Amino acid sequence: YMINDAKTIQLVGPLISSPDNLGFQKRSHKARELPRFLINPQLEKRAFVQDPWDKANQEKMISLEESIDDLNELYETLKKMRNTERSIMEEKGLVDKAIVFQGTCLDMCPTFERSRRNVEYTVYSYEKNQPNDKKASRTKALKVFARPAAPPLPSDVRPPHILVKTLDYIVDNLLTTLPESEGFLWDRMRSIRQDFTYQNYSGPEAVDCNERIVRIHLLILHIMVKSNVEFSLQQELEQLHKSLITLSEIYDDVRSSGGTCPNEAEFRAYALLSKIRDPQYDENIQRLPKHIFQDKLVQMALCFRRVISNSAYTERGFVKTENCLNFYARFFQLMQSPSLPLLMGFFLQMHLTDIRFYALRALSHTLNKKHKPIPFIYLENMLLFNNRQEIIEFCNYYSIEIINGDAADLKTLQHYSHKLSETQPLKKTYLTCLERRLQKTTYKGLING
Amino acid sequence: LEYSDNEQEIQ
Amino acid sequence: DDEFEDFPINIWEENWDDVDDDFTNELKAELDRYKREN
Amino acid sequence: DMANQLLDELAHGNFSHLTLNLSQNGREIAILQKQLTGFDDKQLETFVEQHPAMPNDTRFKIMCTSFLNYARDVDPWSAWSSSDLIFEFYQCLINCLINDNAPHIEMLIPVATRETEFIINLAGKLDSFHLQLHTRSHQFLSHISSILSRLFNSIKPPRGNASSTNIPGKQRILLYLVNKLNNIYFRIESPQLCSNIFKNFQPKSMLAHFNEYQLDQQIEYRYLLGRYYLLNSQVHNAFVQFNEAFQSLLNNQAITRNGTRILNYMIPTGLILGKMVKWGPLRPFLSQETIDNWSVLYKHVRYGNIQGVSLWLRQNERHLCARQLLIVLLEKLPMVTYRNLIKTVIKSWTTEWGQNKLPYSLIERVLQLSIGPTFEDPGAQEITIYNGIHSPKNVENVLVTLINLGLLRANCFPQLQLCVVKKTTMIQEIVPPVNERITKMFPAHSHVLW
Repeated sequence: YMINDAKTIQLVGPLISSPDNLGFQKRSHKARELPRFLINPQLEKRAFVQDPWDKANQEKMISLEESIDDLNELYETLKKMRNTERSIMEEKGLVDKAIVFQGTCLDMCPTFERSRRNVEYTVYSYEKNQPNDKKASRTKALKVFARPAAPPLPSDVRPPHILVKTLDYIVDNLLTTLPESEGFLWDRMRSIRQDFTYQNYSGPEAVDCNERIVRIHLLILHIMVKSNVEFSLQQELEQLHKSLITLSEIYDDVRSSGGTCPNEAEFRAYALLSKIRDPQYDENIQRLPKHIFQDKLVQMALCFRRVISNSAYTERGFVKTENCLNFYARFFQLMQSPSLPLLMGFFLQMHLTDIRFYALRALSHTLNKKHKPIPFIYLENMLLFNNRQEIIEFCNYYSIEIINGDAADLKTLQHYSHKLSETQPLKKTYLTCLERRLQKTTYKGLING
Repeated sequence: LEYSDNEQEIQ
Repeated sequence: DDEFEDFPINIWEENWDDVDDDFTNELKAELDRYKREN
Repeated sequence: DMANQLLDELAHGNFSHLTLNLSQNGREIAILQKQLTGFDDKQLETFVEQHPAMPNDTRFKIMCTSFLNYARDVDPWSAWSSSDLIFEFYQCLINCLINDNAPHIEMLIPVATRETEFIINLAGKLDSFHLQLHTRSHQFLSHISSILSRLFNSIKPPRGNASSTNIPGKQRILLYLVNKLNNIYFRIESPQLCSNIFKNFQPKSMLAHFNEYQLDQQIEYRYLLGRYYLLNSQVHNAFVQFNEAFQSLLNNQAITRNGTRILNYMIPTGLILGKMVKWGPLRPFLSQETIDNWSVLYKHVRYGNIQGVSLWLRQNERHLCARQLLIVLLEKLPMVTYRNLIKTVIKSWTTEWGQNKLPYSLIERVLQLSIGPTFEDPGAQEITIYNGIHSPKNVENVLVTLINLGLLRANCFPQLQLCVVKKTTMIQEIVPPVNERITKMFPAHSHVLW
């Protein structure tokens, strides 16, 4: 029903100033149903609530996991139990066949899922007490990202405080397993964010979990590139971008309700780097309050967007804009600043090849035809290449002729775009100074901020 | 060592 | 506010490349001083 | 029996009393409310359904019933309590225009525009109380935009071999609807939703020259199109619309205020493209402090003062941010400023003193004066957008971009640490005019839309 009160009605005001002059009389109107377009995620902490049968049923599943030693027998036992569970949960109105869905899985991985992954042998070594264990450990297994059709049961979804507990376990125990565990961590972190969406929950746990997951993604980006371990850069950046979009949406809703999030400026700055050339993020950042816009992290990110901007940036579907700086020299100076946050630098390492290409492309246009090849030592210092092998490989990728193994003939650069048509992209790289900074701190300290 | 125009490359 | 209100029914300097400025004066002061020292 | 009398008018295309503005029909609504009291919702529907000469149209009968429901239950002492009746009727009214052959559609067109203006104002006021009404931000205005968007989708041009020149009401209000929709998207802080509206405007138009629309609707469309372009950092695209909108306006105090609104965007947009206004003809639209403010920035840009441009933007940061001007000015103004600073150097160094070779150390000394403090320097130990971008050390980078933008005809010799320009006295051969160079490299979409 619609909101009728005294305070709200007085505040909003009347339709006309003096209705009684026109012939109206005050009538006590009946309460009318709320119209379809005024229907309204949760932004405040809610006390955990669990149905007594759901609690009892889950405890039986744990007991049966301890008692039944046969893997397939335990799984089939929980399968028929789950079929009973769904109808009962449907009858209680706690799952659809709108309902405010509340997760009640108190483990890091649902008990039913643990038994299922035992049968499919999709349990990781990180999820077992001992490597040769036939069973996934209840205290070590992490729920995978759900890839189904029926709605997840309350016993399938972890509540917000358990989700925080799971991320705490990842931060405390699993960061040092990178780069080997990147597939595991990426999937498990995706599931943690999925559980929040299942409950439509945007409270402090969702903010805290999304923030630290974004930080883990930025750490992963540098670790995989430095270790030269093959991974999907695209999948890591997609989830990292999606978590940043989620954080921005929660930051917006919290602001509309009159609250604040202490770490908003840091992750507004990260979001400014997810799509470095998209004018959308320049527009959105200008709408934010002064204390967010003027925060040093946001200012630092805005500087990087300015220096990276290039009027010659060539890519299908990208619209070139006027008077761009193409300040590659400033970019590498800022990259080396001790005041640059490490995780922020890890994000900006994604554009090293792009910035380097258009620096060489722009410089070559200023050279007359008789100009001698540019010595590598000049280009290495100007583009902050790690070693001589990196600049040699760079010139080979872009078909830039190398003279005497130590100079680049920039007039031989024929490409006008950093992206080649029938070739895989250049192997991603990193900056030595950022790697050295990583070795002077801990993974856990970086993620916890 | 003199100015050589490269407007074709620039444009 | 930036929204238009209801109303049913040259501007540009042709050549600013062709005046005293304090910044300009200091600039050629540096330009001349560089010339003597080199 | 006023209810029977009202239904007789509506059934015959007479919509004199069909409005939500009680300032226009409050007396009739008050009489209607008293007479309709006691009849339940079913009986009100029966009154419409059984009425003689009532068009056999489901949506038209739904519209009439929702007005009767509005009249019966409206509370003039509470806009919020009556809002559900008001918004429900408005949706029903707009649904009566979706079918191009709906009954009395031509007579309904003036009513729909009139009620749209009423509901837009009311939805804005209700949105400002979003916290108290427990509604998300812009929920009321976004709902209106949803309704107006569906009406926009239903507008189609007649056949290419139409039998008559008639302009239906939906075509007559096409640009009016476009401007109303795009204005809402800007208000609810989602101006990129205009993209669909802009793209599908001309295909829906039966007029084959954009200038055939009303001039006031032409000017507002160009104003919003320019702002949309500027939000995408497409400066020249925005300028052409801003410049054409203002010149058409020059050919009410609301018109004067509207001219000011264009100028707030046209002036910075033209400055980025190396164009400066004449302050004389702009006096009726701009207050003297506004003229003085931009003139200071004009001074910094014209004579190549990087630090002045940065400090000017810092002073104006808040109101530039409110118009989404800070970022585009911070990014694309320096290269114009750099060009002018370099032009003055070449004028003395090359065209006067005959030296066609410019040592990088000379440029660094020049850049040190122009830029001043940087993030690394003592006294500024925290990075800002005003001290973190420009550094006098990056002499070659500044020259390279100037050459690559076509603003400087020069060659770079990184090993010799010098810059070579053409041997001449004509400065325009070395530093061509800015606006021509930029617009040649970045041609804009034509001012003639079609």
